[PDB]
Order: sequence, then C-alpha cells, then structure tokens
Amino acid sequence: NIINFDTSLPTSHTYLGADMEEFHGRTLHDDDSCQVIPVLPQVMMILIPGQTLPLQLFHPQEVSMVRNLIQKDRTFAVLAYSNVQEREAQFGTTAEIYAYREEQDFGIEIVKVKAIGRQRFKVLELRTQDGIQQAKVQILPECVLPSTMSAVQLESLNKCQIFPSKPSYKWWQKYQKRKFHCANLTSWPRWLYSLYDAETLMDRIKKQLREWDENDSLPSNPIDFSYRVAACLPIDDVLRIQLLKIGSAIQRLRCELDIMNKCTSLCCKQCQETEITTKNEIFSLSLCGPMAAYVNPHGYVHETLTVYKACNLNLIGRPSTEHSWFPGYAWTVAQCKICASHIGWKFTATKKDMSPQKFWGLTRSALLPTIPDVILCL
Amino acid sequence: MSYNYVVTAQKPTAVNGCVTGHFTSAEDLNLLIAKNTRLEIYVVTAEGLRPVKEVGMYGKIAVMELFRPKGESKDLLFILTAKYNACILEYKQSGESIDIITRAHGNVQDRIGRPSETGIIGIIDPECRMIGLRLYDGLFKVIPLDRDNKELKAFNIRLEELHVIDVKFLYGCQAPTICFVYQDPQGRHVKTYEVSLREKEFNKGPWKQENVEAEASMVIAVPEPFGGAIIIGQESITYHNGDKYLAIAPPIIKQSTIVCHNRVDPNGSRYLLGDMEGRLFMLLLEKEVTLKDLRVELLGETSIAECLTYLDNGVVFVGSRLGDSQLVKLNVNEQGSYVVAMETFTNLGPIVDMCVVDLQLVTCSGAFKEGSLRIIRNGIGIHEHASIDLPGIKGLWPLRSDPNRETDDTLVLSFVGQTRVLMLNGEEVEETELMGFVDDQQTFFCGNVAHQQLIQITSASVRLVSQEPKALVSEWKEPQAKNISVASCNSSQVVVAVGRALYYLQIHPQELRQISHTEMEVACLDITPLGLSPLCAIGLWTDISARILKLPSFELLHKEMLGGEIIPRSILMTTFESSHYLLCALGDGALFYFGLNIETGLLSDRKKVTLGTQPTVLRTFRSLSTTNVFACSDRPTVIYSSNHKLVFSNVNLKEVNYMCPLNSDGYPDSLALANNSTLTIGTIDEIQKLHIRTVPLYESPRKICYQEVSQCFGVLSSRIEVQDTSGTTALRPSASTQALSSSVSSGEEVEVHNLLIIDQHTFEVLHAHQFLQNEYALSLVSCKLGKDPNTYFIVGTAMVYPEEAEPKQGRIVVFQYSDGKLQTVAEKEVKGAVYSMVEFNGKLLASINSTVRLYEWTTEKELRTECNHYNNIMALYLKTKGDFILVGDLMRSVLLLAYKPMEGNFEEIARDFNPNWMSAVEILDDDNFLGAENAFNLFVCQKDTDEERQHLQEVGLFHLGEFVNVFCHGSLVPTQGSVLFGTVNGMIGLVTSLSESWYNLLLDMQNRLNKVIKSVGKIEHSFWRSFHTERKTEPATGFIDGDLIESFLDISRPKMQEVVANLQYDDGSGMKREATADDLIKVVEELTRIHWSHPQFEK
Ligand SMILES: Nc1cccc2c1CN([C@H]1CCC(=O)NC1=O)C2=O
Ligand code: NA
Ligand SMILES: [Zn+2]
Repeated sequence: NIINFDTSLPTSHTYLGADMEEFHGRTLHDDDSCQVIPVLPQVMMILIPGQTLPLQLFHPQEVSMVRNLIQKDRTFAVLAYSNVQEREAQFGTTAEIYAYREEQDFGIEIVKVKAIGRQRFKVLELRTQDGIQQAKVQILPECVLPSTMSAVQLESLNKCQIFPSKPSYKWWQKYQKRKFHCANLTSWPRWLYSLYDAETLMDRIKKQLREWDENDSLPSNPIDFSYRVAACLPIDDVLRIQLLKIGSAIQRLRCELDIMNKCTSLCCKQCQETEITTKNEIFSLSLCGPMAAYVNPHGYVHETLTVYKACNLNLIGRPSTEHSWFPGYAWTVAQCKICASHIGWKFTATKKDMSPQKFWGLTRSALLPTIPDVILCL
Repeated sequence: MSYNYVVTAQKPTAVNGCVTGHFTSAEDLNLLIAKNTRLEIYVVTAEGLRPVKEVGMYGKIAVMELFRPKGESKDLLFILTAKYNACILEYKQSGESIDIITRAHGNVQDRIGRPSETGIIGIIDPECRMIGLRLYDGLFKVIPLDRDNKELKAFNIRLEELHVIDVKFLYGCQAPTICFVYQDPQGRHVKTYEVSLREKEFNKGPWKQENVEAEASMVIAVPEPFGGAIIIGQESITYHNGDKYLAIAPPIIKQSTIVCHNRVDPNGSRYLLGDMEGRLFMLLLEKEVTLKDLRVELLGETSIAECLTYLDNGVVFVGSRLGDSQLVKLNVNEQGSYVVAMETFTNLGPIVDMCVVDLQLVTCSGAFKEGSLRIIRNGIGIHEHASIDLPGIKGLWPLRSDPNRETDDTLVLSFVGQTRVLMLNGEEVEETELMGFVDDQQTFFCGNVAHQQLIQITSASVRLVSQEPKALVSEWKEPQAKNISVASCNSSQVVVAVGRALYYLQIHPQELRQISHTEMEVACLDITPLGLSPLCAIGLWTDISARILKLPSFELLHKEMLGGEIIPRSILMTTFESSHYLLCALGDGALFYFGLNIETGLLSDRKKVTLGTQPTVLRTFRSLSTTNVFACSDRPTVIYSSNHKLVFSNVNLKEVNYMCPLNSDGYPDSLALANNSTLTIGTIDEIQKLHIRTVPLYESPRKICYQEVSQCFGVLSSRIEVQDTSGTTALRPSASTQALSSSVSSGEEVEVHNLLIIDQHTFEVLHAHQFLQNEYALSLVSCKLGKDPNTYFIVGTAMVYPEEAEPKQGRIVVFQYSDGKLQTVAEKEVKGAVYSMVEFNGKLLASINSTVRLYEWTTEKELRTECNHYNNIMALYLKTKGDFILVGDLMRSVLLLAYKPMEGNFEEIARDFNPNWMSAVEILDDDNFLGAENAFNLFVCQKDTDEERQHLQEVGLFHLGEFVNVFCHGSLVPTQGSVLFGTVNGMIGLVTSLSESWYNLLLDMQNRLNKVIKSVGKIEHSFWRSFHTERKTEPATGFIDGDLIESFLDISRPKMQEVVANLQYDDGSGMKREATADDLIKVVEELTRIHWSHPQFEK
C-alpha cells in the first residue's frame, strides 16, 4: 500500500527545479526516409518510443546544440550502443524535446530538458563534427496489422464482428470462439490465432501489470501499450536492443509476455549469479510503472526499478534527500556484497506516516534478468 | 526460383454473392453470382438456369448490386472491389456479340480511414439517387447517381456512431434515409438519418430505438406499403417504423444465428432466412391493412448458405462458401412449408489441405456438415447408357446384319474358345445366333466386308457369309489344318498369320482366294487402308521389331527394332489430319508412334509414350469427321491430333480391356467397352473436362496423406459434439462415427478429433481412430522411417484447454494400418503442440512450439530425439529439401536451417523478419522460398559476408487475389517445376519457374497485352496485381500472370500483331529478332498445356 506518497511525483521530475517551458509541436519523419539527426555525446541510455528522458547539460557545445534544436524540430537521436566503449550502434530512437529550462545563475550555464522517444531507426552512418555527432538514420516503420481473420472473414459473418461489451473467463472463451470462427477456413485452429491477437495478448499482460501496480489508465492501442510495457521491463542491453528492433506490436507484446513469464529473478550483472531481487518484489511507485529514466546531478541517466525488498546489498554513505527522484525519500548507495558493483540505492521515508517506509531503486544497467533453474521469443 | 509464372488450374468455386434482376434485357430475369474474381450471368428459365455470360474482373468483388436509374430501359450493375475499385456496368448484346460496358468507374479509397470491423457495406436507395458506402468508421460515402458522374465522384458525411453493424436505405421515405444498428457503451441500438441532398449532410431520421437485442446484427428494409425495418438478432426478430413496434422470439430460431436473408415478394410479405448451419426459414409479415405480427417457419436444410436469392416458381438459389451451392424448390396445407434440393453446383472450397496421387488431386474440402474429399482428374468422360453382366470377354465387334441399313444392329463378343452374338433393337439387347458364324471357336475378327457379305476369322478358319440368305459361302483353312495365331482384315483383304508363316487372302463374291504366302513368330498384324491397302504392319517375337511389308509381294519396306524383352501386342496404321502414322503397343504398356508414308513405307520420326503397365490394345473409331484411336489397358487412353501433333488424353474409367465403336438406332455414335466382368454401352464426351468425385464426410476434413502401399488415404478430421443433459453427443452421423471399424485412444460444443482411413478406390471409411478428450490433431505424415520396412501414419497433436493459452502437452503417435485396422505402434510425449511434421532422410522432423526436433526411429520401434533447435519464433510451417529446412511462423518470420550429419545438429543458415500474416510456405529450389501472405499475396524470398549470407532477399511479390492454405509439389498434367496451391475460395493454381529470358519476354508481353485487353470496370492490371495490404501498395515483381498471358490467344489477329510488334523473340541463341504473332501463338499454346483447361461457361 502506498500511503502519503503522490505516485504522480516521480514522472514530474521535480528535482530538476522550477517550472519548464513546454513545447507541443510534433515532428514525425516519413517511413523509410533517410534523416540526419544530432546525437548528444554523453547520453548512453537505450530509448523506447513514448518513454520520457530527463537530461541536464553542462558543456557549452551540448548547451548550444540544444538551444539550436529548440529553434528547429527539437529532435535528437538516441543511439542504442552495441559496444559503448567503441561508440558503435546499429539502431536507435529519436527523442523530441517537450520541456526545457536554461539556468545561468552565477554565470554557470546549464540546460535541463525532458524529451520523449518518438521513432525507431537504423544507423546508416555516424560522423563526428563542435564535438556533437550527426547520425545519418533510416526511419523504421511501425508495422500495423489487421486482424488475422480480416482476409479470411466470410462476408455473412462480418455483421457478427462487434460483440457485446466485456463485463470474465467465459467472456474470453466467447470472444475467441466468435472472433476466430473463420479459422475453420484455414490450416490452423482458433487457439493458435489467439496467440497472435493484440487484445488477448494485452489482457494476458495486464494480469501481470496488476501484480506490479495494485492502484487501469493504460493505452488501448497495442502500439502504445507495447511501448509502455517495453520501458518497464528490467532487462539487460542485449535483450532491450532485440526488443527495440521489433517493428510489430503483436511480436513486441508476445516478446514482453514471454520475458515476464520466464525472467522472474534479477541478478547482479557483474556477478551474474548473485540474486538481488525477484519479479514478486516489483511495484510501481511512479504512475508510469515500476521502472523509469531519472537523471542524476552530473547528467547521467539511470532507469530505476522500484522493488519492495532487495537482498545481498551493502549500504555505503549516509541517507541523503539531495536531488532525490522520489520526493519524501532519502537515498543511500547500495553495492553488491560480492563484487561491490553499484546496483542502485535504498530509499528511506523521511516521515513516519509514509508507506512504504523503505524500498530499493535498482539501476537497469546493473541487473541481469535470469530464468531460475534468455532466448527473446517473437 | 527468382522468376515465376502463376496460372489458374481451377477457377474459384465458392459463392460470395448472388442477386436477381433484369440485367441482360428488361424481359429477362437474371441470376448474377459472384465467385471472388468472376461474375456469372444466367437467365432464369422454367427448367433452371441458362448460362449466358461469365466475366473475370481484375478485383475481388466485395459489393454487387443491380439497380435501375430513371430513364434506363434495364438494370445497371454496381460493383465495388476489395481494392476500392468502383464501377457501373451495362450488359450489351448484338446478335451473338456480348460485351459488358463500363458506364462509370473510379477508385473510392480514402487516404486515411480505419476499415470497419463489420466490413465493406454498399447500398443503393430505392429511388437510385446515390450509392451509399460504409468503408470506414465515422464516415458514410455518398456517390451521387447523376448521369454526368462518370468518375463516381463522392462526398463523405460524418457519422458520429463509430461502430456500425449493418445499414440499409429505407423505402417509403421523402428523402434518402438510412437505418442502421450500432453499438456504443450504453448497448446496441437502431437509428435513422435522412440525407440532405442540398446540404450533403445527415438530418435527424424519422425514428430510432435504443437498447435493441444485444446481438441485433441484420437490418432489412421493408418495402411499401408498410415500410420500416426488420432487425434480426440471436434470439429475436423485431419490426420498427415511426410509431409501430413488433417483437418475436420464437423457439424455432433458438439454436440459430441468422446471417443471410432475401426478400421473396415485392411487397415484403415473405423473407427467406439462413442460419450458420444450413437451416432455411421463411419469415412472414402478417397483416390485419396494417402490419400486425411476425411469424417464422423452419423450411428445412440446405447447404450452409452464404447468400440466398429467390428466383421464380418456388426456386431458390443457395450460394455457399463452405459446401456446394444449390437450386432448392420450396414445395411449401397437407404438409408444412418445406424445401427439396433440385440441383447441386460443385464447390471445392475451402481447400484446407490436398495431396497428389500418381506421377489426381485429392482435397480436404468444405467444413462442418459440408466437409468432403474431392477427387479431381482431367480426362474424357463416358456417359454410360447400358451395362451387361457377361464375364471373360476377349474381343468385341460391331456388325450390320441388314444390308439395307447403315447402322449397326449386332455386337459379336469372343470368349476363350467361344463366340456369342447380341442383337440390338433400340435399347433392347438380346442374345441370338448368327447363321454362318460358329459359336465354338474364339473369334479374332468379324464384321461387314465387300459384296454385301460378313466375315468371321477364328483360330480354326476364315468364314465368308452372305447377308440376305445368312449362310457360309466360302471358308479358308491352313493347308495342314494348323491354327491361325494372328488375324487382320479390312473390307476386301484378309491377312492371317500361322505362327511364323503368313497368308494373304482377298474377299470376292462368294469366295476367299489365297494370293500370297511368306514365312517370317508373328505377334501382331494390321492392314488398315490409308479400298485396298498396299502395305501391311507386323510385329515379331525374336527381333522385337515393327516391320511394314508390301502387298501382295510381302517385301520388307522398313524394319524398326524396338528393343528389350517385351513382345509387341498391338500394331495399327492410322491417319490423323491427313498425316499418316503407325502406332505400336508393347506388352508393358509402351506406345511407339512413328510417322509413315503410304507410298515409301518408312518411319518418319520416332517417339515413345507410356500408356499404362498392362499391355495396350488399339482400336480405330471416328469422332466428328476425324479419326481417333482408343487404347485399352489399365489407363484407357484416347489418342487424337491437334495441329498435326498427337495428343494422348486419359479416359475417365478404370480398366477397359476391349472396345469397339457402335452406331445403332438406340445408341447412335456410341462405343461398347469391356472389362473382365462387364460389357458397357456408352457415348464419349465431345471434349476434355475436369472430373470430380465428391466423398461427403458430414464433418470437417483437416489434413490428408496418401499411403500407396495400403491403397488408402489417412485423413485428420473433427466433428462437433454438444454437452448432453444425460452426461457429449454428435449432431448427426458422420465419417468418424460410421467407419467399418473403429478404435479409441482411451449445451457447449466440443471438437472430437479423428484419424480416418479411407479406401482409395471405393472411398469407404475403413477405419476411424478417435483421439483423447481435448486432444487436437494438428499434423499428419505417411512414411517409412529408419531401417523399418513398414509404412506408417504419424500424427502430431496438442492438448487444448480453455484456461491455458499456450499448449504445454501433446504427442506424436505412430500408427500402422494392417489388415483392416489401425494399430498404435508407438507414441512420444512432447511438452507442446506438434504444429508440423516432415519425413526427413528416414528420420522424423517435428516442430513443437518454438523448437524443431529430429527423431530417429530405432529397431525397438521408438522415436528417439537426435537434436533440437530452439528458435525465437513458433515453428509453425516446416518444409524440407535435402538437408535444408525452411521454418516459418504466422507472422512471416522465415528461418533456414541445415542439418549437419557430422555434428548431429542444426545450423541456422539464414533468416528474415518482415511482420505480416503468412498462411502457407513452400521451398521452390535450394535458394528460393514461396509464401502466401496478407492480403491475398504471394512472395518469393531468396538466399544470396556472414551478414549477406544470412539475409533472405525479396525477389517476388504478387497480389494473387486468393488465400492459400496449402502448397504441394505435383504434376497434374519452357517452364520448370510445379507447385500447386489450394485456396479458401476453391481455386487451384500452379506456380512454375521461368528462365530470366522467358520472364523478360512475358513481362514485356504483359505490358503490351494490357494496352489491348478490355478491363471490366476499367481497372488496370498492374494495380490489381500490385502487392497489397490496407496500408500499402507495391508493384508486382518476379511473377508472370499466366491467366493474362493466355488471354493473348483470344484477341484478334491485328491486335496479336500489335502486341508482338516490339517484342524481341529469342529462339535460343541470344540473336533476338522481331517476334511474329505465330511465334507467340505456339509459345502461349504450349503454356496452356501445363495446367487443366477452363470449361466454356455459356452454350
Ligand atoms: N550526488 C550524486 C553524485 C553522483 C551520482 C549521483 C548522485 C545522486 N544520484 C542519485 C541518487 C538517487 C536519487 O534519487 N537521485 C540521484 O540523483 C546519483 O546517481
Ligand atoms: Na501510435
Ligand atoms: Zn555482484
């Protein structure tokens, strides 16, 4: 139970400061079109479309690049690095700035922005200029499919394709029997078509999202739902780059459901075999879900997963509320007891009436989803 | 390969629409039927239907409505295609010339728009002011029917109701008014809107009704005097008008979901209603104004009706998608109202699986009570008129016992050491005696000869008989009383063989005079004059050669050694289209046909054919003014000639040992046929056509495999059973409940799965094996495995429970069919669904959930896992060639694996993800893979650096216009290979490969033909064939439309020259030169011979 904690607070990024100027214009690039988009040099995160990305920029070349970007289409490219050291990436996502604020107190220029993932892309080439890179990219289309039955549908049964509203196990049995009746004209049964049906897959995923978030407010479009779920899954970079490569919402949903069912243990990535937390401890302290991107005082982005309980961690430092991503909580660095890797932080309530009194915020880059004793399945 | 030719072997047979009206003339009542891409036009007559015109369209017909604008003498036809091509058509006839003219056309797709859940709806108002189209949610498209609107320009009117189920224009309104059922958060409701012609907007309608039945789905607009609308749901039928409201919920419709209707009379007093299961009802509007009540009567059972149309005389056309279409008669005082079937129209669809027998196509067709096997073969049928039980016939001869009649009246039959005579008087056959003929010797030949005489050649002698006084007048015997071994005769000559020796006799008045004698084993003889024949065909035992001797000298003009140990059985000299030939059948079923000169006597060109495994007997017969040859064997064949080239057509009959033409008063221009037990009198069909045998199963066939060693088919089937109160019970008897023997593995509907064993000759259900409760049989193979000589039926299953989305259990069951029963030899539990299986180099390859597994069959008769490949996709489709394996999922993810014998595992070679619905896949060759994908397309991908080697390249895209369920390699009759496909609409097609040079010529030829072929609705061929989805369109590539190429043969000579004018013909040397019309005619005629021909629709 969350008591005396506004779950709308984490997504507002109040730690970034006073009110920011908002931008409502929307730039979308044509499918398969080639575009040249700037890359922010220190950004290392793998962005999902629809996902918010908070940033704090201190270098004058980053500051001038974002100032110039605001004047134009306000879009930059976020590369999904295969090798972060060699700065090589084959795919990425565009990010559109929707909020901006410039600080010049004491003569120190800082730019704070909030951007949102928009379109997926393949990297055609990477060229470095002022220090800012420009990526030549090819926009990857979102593959929208009709129902599996739309081609095989008998015209006499078209009039039966709208069912009475859902009030139930029996409702879903009736839904399958009616929606996939024309499976009898094909090589496959109705239960096989259900495994590729967007509504059915989203309902199966919603059962597991209820276990994470007890308090629906979820997208109805499978595209938006599949992206909202993708940004919540605490998976390693290899799995996430595979998930970003998926162009269909049906394949994206199938893949997310398979990970949710299989990967129930979260281990230290450096260690590989040290268990930190389990799927059962995941909860949503933010209305966006159990995991979201937050920016630290130095501009580094951490996708932080909130869990009720974590094990095998050691606590270094003294609790601090400075720049806390969860207002009302103090953070303390948590290291893996075996390898000393920084896994995240323990958050402790500063007021006795708050619930939970404590939780852990674990960084996605430090975790390894594990199938207790990972083939991405489309 | 990279260049493919696709052609229709069988046009779509399923009916998606049917309408009546006055289209061909104001005085004719027409029946118009839509069969996907085809439109059939019939004239309704007292007898039934008269086919007058059939056309193809470059589109899938989605809307088909007849209407009559003011000023028009007869109805016009509106068609909308699935690609939004709209058109108004007019039937034009001048004498025997029939053209469908396009009055107006245009594409009505909107740039943006969400295609509606209940599909395309096209309706026309009673006054013909507009066409109303519901294509997308939130919009109602109006096409004004003004004379000048030849481009079908339209405007959209916003519909606040985004979920419309059905809509109609009402009758008896002052302005065009729509009535529709819609669903929203508050339930399901009915509403009306008037169309303001001036404003081009909706105005408030005259009435509405909120909260109608939760399952209200059909709107029917009732004509004047009453007007209003009838709304049909799951349990109720309601009537509505401005104030009036009637509701009925009769028990007779409790088990029905009514999905089609048709109005019987112009005033709307009666409607026909069809449910999803074949029940046909009459809905009656009772008057007392005024409309007082509604009443429903159950008429009986028809095929599951997609559409219905009342014709006249109590006759209804039932258009079916799942079974045969029909003509039924509503007979519905003494009895209740009921229907009787009058006529059945073949529907092969849906074709869910198929297999090829020999080197016939056998499909799993229909669904539910319409489920069947269809056995398809091309050939010449015989209409049988009579049958006589007379076993052991060794020969047949027609005879005219009356010299003053030109017609046969006698059939002479030989038996081992015996001869019998049958007289014919109309259709009355009566055994008699023939004075002059002996009954105690086997006859080798008999018939009418010169000088009004008859001849009978037996083993003992040659007997000449007079016609008026029936008596023996002259008899020839061997000088040492030896037996005749071979016999040949014509009107005036007799050439008999006595072992190695030969004797030539001539027929004179009351005399048989021996002219020549020569020792040679002798096997066969022939003296057909091409009326005295100067040559003599002969067959020998020692040299195994066919020689053409001279007459009466017996000098060898030619000697053609056939080779081998099989002795020749039959020889014949015959002429086809003024060209002379010499046919020679051997003892193994081989036919060596050679050209012959009547003056020189030599073999011009030598060719060999295979006409069966049994020895062949040749017999001349006349069709029209020409001459044909009947070849008797296990596969009877009719040899004929088209363009001075021999053509060998199959006869649609089992073993025929002997035949003779028979031209009698009762059987004119007929034939007599004999097998080991029966004499049949029949008439040969004028031309070749597809012969289809239907094997009703009354349940759904799903998969089929042919097991040649067992002479049977294995068929996976399912039947629906219902939860009975005295606890499931079947709804009707079906193949799985009516088998000769049966075995088992151990009000809601349940599916019961079965393996049927069906006899390949009688089609009897020899055995039915029932699978476990909740067990779904998915895949089936018939094969031998490992070193085991037995052939098995192998079935892959899944355990299906409503509460579990993903299959976690299933098995592979190995069955053997021996004696009359099916025995379970072995089973293997798997932890998932066995979606597919293939026999793979003596091992069993299976796809279980997302894995591909290889099993070895051991001497202990068990399946043992060798290796397992985990894929990141469901291994739904499985095809193999050599050590290569093609894996596919429902979303067009394609994977190529190779089995590595030295590693005992699989290696992934290539892959491609391009999300789209994929319905079937096939391997064309080592590098090319063919698939069927949304919407109604075909694609070809090819395997081409590690990244480059693992990349499948798109090389072919084509909008087929059909939904493919099955591909199979097979020959039924630049080009190379043969891949057949079966579809939902019952269409059957062929894909074959072309070289790049042939592809370039035919592609160029398509572009040129498209400028001369008149397109119904003026749809461009390129637009029709463009790869299509709701969101995208791409030009077709790597595919030639064989149907378009063949149409070149039906255009005028000047248009053929125009098409070939800039074609560069390549005659195999690279030295290209201008193509002629005659060059392309022979190329296209050769292309037509690769598949079954299409029947002519009209007389
Ligand atoms: N002070 C400091 C210095 C370097 C890195 C980091 C910090 C604080 N921080 C996190 C700590 C957790 C939180 O809620 N907000 C943050 O910003 C870092 O990641
Ligand atoms: Na979207
Ligand atoms: Zn560790």
